[PDB]
Amino acid sequence: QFNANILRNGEWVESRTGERISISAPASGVALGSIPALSQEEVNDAIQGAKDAQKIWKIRPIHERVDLLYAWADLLEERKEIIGELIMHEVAKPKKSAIGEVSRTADIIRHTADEALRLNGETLKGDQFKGGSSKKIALVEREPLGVVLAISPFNYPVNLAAAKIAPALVTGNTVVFKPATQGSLSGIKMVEALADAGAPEGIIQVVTGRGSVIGDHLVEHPGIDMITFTGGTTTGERISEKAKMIPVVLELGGKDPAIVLDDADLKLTASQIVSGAFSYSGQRCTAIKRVFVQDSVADQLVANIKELVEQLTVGSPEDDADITPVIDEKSAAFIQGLIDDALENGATLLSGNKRQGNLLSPTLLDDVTPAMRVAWEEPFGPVLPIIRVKDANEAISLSNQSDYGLQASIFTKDTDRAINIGKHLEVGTVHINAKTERGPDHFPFLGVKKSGLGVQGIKPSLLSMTRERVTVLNL
Amino acid sequence: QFNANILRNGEWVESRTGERISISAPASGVALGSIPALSQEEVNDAIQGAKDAQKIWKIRPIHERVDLLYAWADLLEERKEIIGELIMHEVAKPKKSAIGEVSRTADIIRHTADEALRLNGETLKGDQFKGGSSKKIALVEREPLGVVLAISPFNYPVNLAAAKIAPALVTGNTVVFKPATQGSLSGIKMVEALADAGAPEGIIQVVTGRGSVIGDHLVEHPGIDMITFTGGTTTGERISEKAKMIPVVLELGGKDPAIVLDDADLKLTASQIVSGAFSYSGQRCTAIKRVFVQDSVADQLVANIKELVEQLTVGSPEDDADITPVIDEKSAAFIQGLIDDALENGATLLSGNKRQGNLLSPTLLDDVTPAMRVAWEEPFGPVLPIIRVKDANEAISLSNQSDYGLQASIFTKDTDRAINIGKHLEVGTVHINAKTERGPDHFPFLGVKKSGLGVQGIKPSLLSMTRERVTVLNLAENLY
Amino acid sequence: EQFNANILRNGEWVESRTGERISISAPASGVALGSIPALSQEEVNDAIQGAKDAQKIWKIRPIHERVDLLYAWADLLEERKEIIGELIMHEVAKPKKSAIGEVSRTADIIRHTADEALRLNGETLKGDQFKGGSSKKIALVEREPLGVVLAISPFNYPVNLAAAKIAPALVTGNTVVFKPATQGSLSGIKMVEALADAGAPEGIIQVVTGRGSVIGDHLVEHPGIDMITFTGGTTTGERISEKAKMIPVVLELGGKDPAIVLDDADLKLTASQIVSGAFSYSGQRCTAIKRVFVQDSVADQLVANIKELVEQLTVGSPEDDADITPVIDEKSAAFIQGLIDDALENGATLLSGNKRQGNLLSPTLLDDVTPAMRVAWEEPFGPVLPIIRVKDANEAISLSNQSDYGLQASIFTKDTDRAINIGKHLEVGTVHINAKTERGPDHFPFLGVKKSGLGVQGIKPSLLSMTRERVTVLNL
Amino acid sequence: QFNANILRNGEWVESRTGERISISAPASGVALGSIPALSQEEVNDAIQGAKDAQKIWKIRPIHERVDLLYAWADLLEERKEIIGELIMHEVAKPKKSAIGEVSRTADIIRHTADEALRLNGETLKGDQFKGGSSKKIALVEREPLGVVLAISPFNYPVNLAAAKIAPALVTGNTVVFKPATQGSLSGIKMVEALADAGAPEGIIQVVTGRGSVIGDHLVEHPGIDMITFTGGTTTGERISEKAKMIPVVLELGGKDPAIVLDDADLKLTASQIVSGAFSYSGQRCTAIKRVFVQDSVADQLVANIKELVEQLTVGSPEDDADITPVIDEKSAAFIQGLIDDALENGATLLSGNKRQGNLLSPTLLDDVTPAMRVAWEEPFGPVLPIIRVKDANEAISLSNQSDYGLQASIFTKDTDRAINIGKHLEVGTVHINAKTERGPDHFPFLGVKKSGLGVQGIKPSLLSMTRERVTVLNLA
Repeated sequence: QFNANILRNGEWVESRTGERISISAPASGVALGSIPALSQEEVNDAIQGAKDAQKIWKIRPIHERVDLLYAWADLLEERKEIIGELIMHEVAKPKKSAIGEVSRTADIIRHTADEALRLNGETLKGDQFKGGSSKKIALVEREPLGVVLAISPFNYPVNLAAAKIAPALVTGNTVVFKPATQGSLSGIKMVEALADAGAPEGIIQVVTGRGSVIGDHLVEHPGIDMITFTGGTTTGERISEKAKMIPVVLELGGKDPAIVLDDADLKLTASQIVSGAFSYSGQRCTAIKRVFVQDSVADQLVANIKELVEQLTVGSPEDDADITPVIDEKSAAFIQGLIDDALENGATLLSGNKRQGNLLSPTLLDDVTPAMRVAWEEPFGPVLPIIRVKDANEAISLSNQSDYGLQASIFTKDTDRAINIGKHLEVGTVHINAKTERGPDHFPFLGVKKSGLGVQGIKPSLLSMTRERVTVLNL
Repeated sequence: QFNANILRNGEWVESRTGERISISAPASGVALGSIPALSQEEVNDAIQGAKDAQKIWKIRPIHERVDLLYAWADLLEERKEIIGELIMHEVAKPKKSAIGEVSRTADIIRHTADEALRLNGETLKGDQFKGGSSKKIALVEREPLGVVLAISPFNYPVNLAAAKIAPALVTGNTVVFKPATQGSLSGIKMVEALADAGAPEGIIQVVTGRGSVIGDHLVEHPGIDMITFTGGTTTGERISEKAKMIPVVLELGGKDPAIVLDDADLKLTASQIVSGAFSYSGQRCTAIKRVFVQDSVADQLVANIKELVEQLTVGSPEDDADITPVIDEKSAAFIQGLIDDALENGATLLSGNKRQGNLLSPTLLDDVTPAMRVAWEEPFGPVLPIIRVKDANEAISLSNQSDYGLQASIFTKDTDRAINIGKHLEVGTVHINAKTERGPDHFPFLGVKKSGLGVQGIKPSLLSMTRERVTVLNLAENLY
Repeated sequence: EQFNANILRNGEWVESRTGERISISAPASGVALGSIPALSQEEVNDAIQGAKDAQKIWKIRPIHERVDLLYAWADLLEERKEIIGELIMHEVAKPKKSAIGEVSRTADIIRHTADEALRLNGETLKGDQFKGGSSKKIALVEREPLGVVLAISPFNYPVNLAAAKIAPALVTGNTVVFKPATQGSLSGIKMVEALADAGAPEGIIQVVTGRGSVIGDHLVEHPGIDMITFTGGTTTGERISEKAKMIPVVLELGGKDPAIVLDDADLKLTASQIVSGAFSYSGQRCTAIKRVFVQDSVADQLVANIKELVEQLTVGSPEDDADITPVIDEKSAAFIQGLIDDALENGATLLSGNKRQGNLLSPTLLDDVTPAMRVAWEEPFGPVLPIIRVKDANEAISLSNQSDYGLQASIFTKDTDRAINIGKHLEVGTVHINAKTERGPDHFPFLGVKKSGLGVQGIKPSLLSMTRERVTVLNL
Repeated sequence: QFNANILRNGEWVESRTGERISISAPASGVALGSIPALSQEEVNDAIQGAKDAQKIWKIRPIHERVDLLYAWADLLEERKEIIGELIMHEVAKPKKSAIGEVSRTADIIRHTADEALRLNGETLKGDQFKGGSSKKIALVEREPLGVVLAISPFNYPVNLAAAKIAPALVTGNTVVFKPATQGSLSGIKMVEALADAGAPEGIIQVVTGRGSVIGDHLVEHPGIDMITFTGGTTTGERISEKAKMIPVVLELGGKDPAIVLDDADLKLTASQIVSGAFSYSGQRCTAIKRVFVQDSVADQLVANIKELVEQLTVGSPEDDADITPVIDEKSAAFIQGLIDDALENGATLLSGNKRQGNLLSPTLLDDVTPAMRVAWEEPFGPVLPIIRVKDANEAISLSNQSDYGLQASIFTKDTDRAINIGKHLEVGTVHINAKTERGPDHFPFLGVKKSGLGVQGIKPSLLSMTRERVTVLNLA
């Protein structure tokens, strides 16, 4: 198997404490390896090292740092098959979108380097403001914050790790990197390649273990200058609460509404709804989790959707199944408990209320109501609920009633109204006539309300991991 | 003389609690007037009244929003006499400087407005990124965050209040506004204008009360979408820790250093320091608070500075004096304790240690050590410590040893070295051959470490009051 | 009362040295409105030099001072919108409220121009951003005025298209030699009377007058000129580009904007917009709907709608705000007729108009117009609107792009995604979806391709055309 | 040996005229190869072929365009050993620096493509200007100009070709390309890789022939939508005079001044000046070509300069000598004329005025005056004058009196002072304590006055080969 070490100041080490955590494959239950469970003291060592490595790192010329991201991305790509195999086993992701995770990461890395390389400064004259003297000029550059705490979830163990690391590193920051436990092995092998690519000692520090044990020690630590975090809303809110006096970026849970209207292409609506709701078996923060369909077209759409839900494969990740088993029992019983509240309240089961351990069949539900839990709570599994609506006004109200606000879809041939409906939605991104999604990666990515704080995507990521530095000359 | 009311939902009202708070002048102690003290009922009412008004405000044409700002600024200019003078009685700020405060704010508002109109969107095609879609276009725009809590200090009652309010309203947030209790009667009048200019009902809510009593409910209230604060560093800490899941902008204290080399113009350098440290009796966040002078010129710099300080006038704001009374007797006492510790630890008194009540003679202190408290602690009073240093490297070290990092000044004829030093300083803004200042307001403004959180200025305040709003379309590919 | 105008040079209000003048009349009345000096080749020379000498002292002025000049020039304009207003009404035969409306628009343009220059910012770049580059090098990129700007405006908007070129020139630190149209010099001068009184320094703004045919080529070829901005006919614009040398030339010329009308279009709006767009200021506008392409399917009820609205347009005098007022002159009217008379003879359907009493042409609608007819291509600059019936959008695009012009276009259809896609195939500056064509709002970039123009306009793009990159490289 | 065919519509052809032009290696006067002298009609086919192809090419998704540039650069890199050799023999460019030219070309192309990938549009809203409707929205993208005419010189037969071609194509223009006759073989090979990269038919056309013969027709052809030119000032002015209604960008000659002041670090200065002046034996548009030195430190600078100068290697391009034979005999004689004029007027010869055919020694000249031709005329050869200057004002004034305004250098310890001296200088780019140069290639590059028109550099090229396309949507 894979009994892994962690990177601190350029060497691969274990816990001094000698203790590990076991990592199995969620689909088969089979042993993949282990990771060190690090103490708070080993977390102090990581943080202090990175701090000291940053002072040398910020000084490196900008092209030196981008050359590193480049060398790292090249390495990730030729390891796509292998890092790919690992991811799919570790977190049960279908083989192809798991190999495709590594490629995409490499792409995010280079594009991130490229965009760093053209952050320019700006000059301002004093007198561009009334009063302001004719003879002073402000030179405004961009400065790294210090040490970045980057915490990533299970569902994109490489992509969500690198998308935080890379904009932090290329802008002169150093990183302390905490992968989700399920996902650590893939995080580590990603960092393996960053160091074979010649990364300097201490610039990237990996901390592993008991996210419930070391979690706060990381988030509250004085050596941490900024935090990037992608995960659940609960853990998201605790970080926000327990970090202080530092920039903090959060991308959290979603309950992305799909508003389907009178005059939608129902074939395309159906294809896009399914594809968005059932990708990686519902286990995505950005995904359709809610459909609000006008009554007149409801039956048509619901049959259109049911037909595609029946098409979907369900089985092994090594097979490229559409539906694969969810992450653990915690999750699988939570999903099942959501279908439960729905059924015993009037919901019509249109398809697959089946459960084979962690393998949960693609569940489609009709006649869902405000009264039901599945209407509001992020399941993180392969269950989709359909709500029947009188008009767009009802669809917007129920959209905005969610505490979530990541992305929304509008399906309508009437493009003008679709844009004006979107303005009324309280989310980061609206998608007209298409499924919600984080990519392509150069597009800003954000949620609001309880879905997040801060803005990601290539260039917003770089912008948030730096601050303005001003030198005012007096000619 | 001024028993102010507060604006809730378009109406100038009192508290249902019946209770007021008297505000007397620090220059003497004569009573200027009073301010409502609101309960957790009237605050939640304001937040509700602000949250609901923003649904209509946010859908207004942006051009209508800016006009309210133009109309509000003009009204303030008309009233620079009556309102500028309220400031000088309230926070005891020199008359000319006070009227000048009201002047700068209108400019700030109009320039804020002007920038709002140039807030363009951006478009992105999907295949601008590897494997992305040629037939997708993101319409990226800005969107208001919602209800902004604007908290401001006694420092700049009007200036620093409207500096938060104007960018917030123009981008289509509504505002719940908490002035400093002292400085409230000043901010209130400032608002009277915004309401006179025609402000829609509820877009600007004015809350008033003891701050130590009602401030934590405000900070943690789930109806607030964004906090912007300028005040004491202690209270900043509170806010950052008690808020969560919202943007938070804090502007906090400073121990701004001046570094003076051998190859420096000792007249200009001296003049900049006395201008920047002793302005409004040093009761500014951005102010030269400690000088690191090379000892080869220490004798010469200290002399230059001793002279100009002696030329500063001591008295009442009505009389436009250079040195005015500090805010209250608490502050007065804390400053004296900073002098006494320095002097007990072997510092040199160069100019007036004297004080008359809350009026405190400007104090020059030489041969100050890292051992003395005044070398580190922000006095917020008319005291200036000179610390003799051997070179630039030792001056950086100590400068950087502070928990503060707002602004700095490096004085030298050699400009290449000053840029090279500046890069090594953990501050937001470096001033070559000039004092530190927040102005001009279109310059980015930020402190690092314990000095602040986030960025400001005209443009950067606007961005901080907003978020990306992306719309992604399909494009047709073939008709032909 | 007769306004006997003088022109301003080097801070002084002067006459011609020869004393000779050009009389200027009301086109809608016949009455003399005043006159203008007529200047020698050598008075042109005294203006230009006196502007080169001024510019060296004006570029040094801090930006806020230049901005405060624009702001005070705008204020007086607004304050004078009634007198300047009424004058334009007379001098170019334009409705009263759109005369005043021109002045207000102008004072808004100036003010938005002033605040936009106030926001031009420098850039810094490090050497190693490009591969191989040095990390020690830092470029400070700024913007330097070009020097002396020749601003030439037409009779269309004698104030607005004059200032659209002056205000962005002056505020960035250029000086201006301003050549207005003869018909319109009076108003153009009352505009500069206003810049005079705001406190403009000597030599900053030089007015030159005289017939373009006389003094024009001298002005255009003059080595003292650093940049030209021109608004007028396609003929003159072409000539200017041919004669100008070694300098940025920005031109906005004629247009034959199509309105493309697909079958699924809302037809009461489409007609409403086309009528407002074709017949405003009686068609004498570079940006105007000058030809309609409509699918056969809906061709009949559209043309019926258009015809209804044409018959409600008031015709006559500028003082009573007639929708249609008399064209610019008889030569102007005779060109229009020859275009109508060609269409009539070549087989076209007259639906309305062809009435006239001298200068005052009634609104004219032409159905069944073909590519065989001149009026399908040639800019009439008059109150006539041809309609060309078409099988589908592919033929409309084709026929749109066959024209020499490419200023603006309008696409009327309920299918927005398609209208965008169709627009991308139109060789024009700006495509308007479900709306008429127009130059503004003024912050929108405004330009023609092909024979419609060269270089970009609109508030900001104007600002950039009248400056150039200045670059200081430091070795840290 | 290299009998080049040219590229039309994806086929490799000789001329229909049947005529050819012999190209000889300037180091040895031996035959290298030949090129076709096209007719006016072959130039017309070329223009038409690219006009057609543009309509399909402008349509391609941005990423596809970008992708071709990349494949082209990887092939040029792969090919740097053979193209560099060909540049070396065609233009007598020191071996390594010719290869380096190809490496510089690949870097410029890749970066260009990357910059093109980052061109984003902007949305403007109606009421962003006073009066504007709240309910409409302008989408503003960049649209290609059409067919670009790219004219390149001899001394960067690839880098200065590609710097034009690369951003033309990527933003969706097509290119008609006139390389210098001397250097036409390098270009053809540069283009061979582009075709090998899979450039669709007609997006890149190569026209070879006498600029004296085919140049005028080409520059005046209405199929041409833009011209970009690097060469002499005399051709540049001719081009600008003759072209019309299209954008034109010129990079012309220069006489780059080095100002050396009292506090100058004279070691660094000497170094910077000899490196900047004598690269490619002075056969560069940007290069220090005159020195204004304060007479207080003059004798010392010239000594330092002399040591380095007498230390430059003189010989064949194959041997990587610093000083290589100049381009042709015409050149060698125009240079001889300038030395003679200076000596025959008093100047001090401090280092060689010695020849072997076109192989000239680096000549240094002291005691140069504003009366010698070499004070002013661009030598385009290994000759450097030094002028004794009282103070900075003399330095400034003497700099500006020149017709050229490309770049300048300021040497002094006082960096504030070097900035304000920079301000008062009428040039494109001022370099503090460093030589003049075009690079790094993302930096804005421009001449003013007789030195240029418009702007180059990576991103500014992209902007100069496109224009705004507006689409106004209506959400009400």
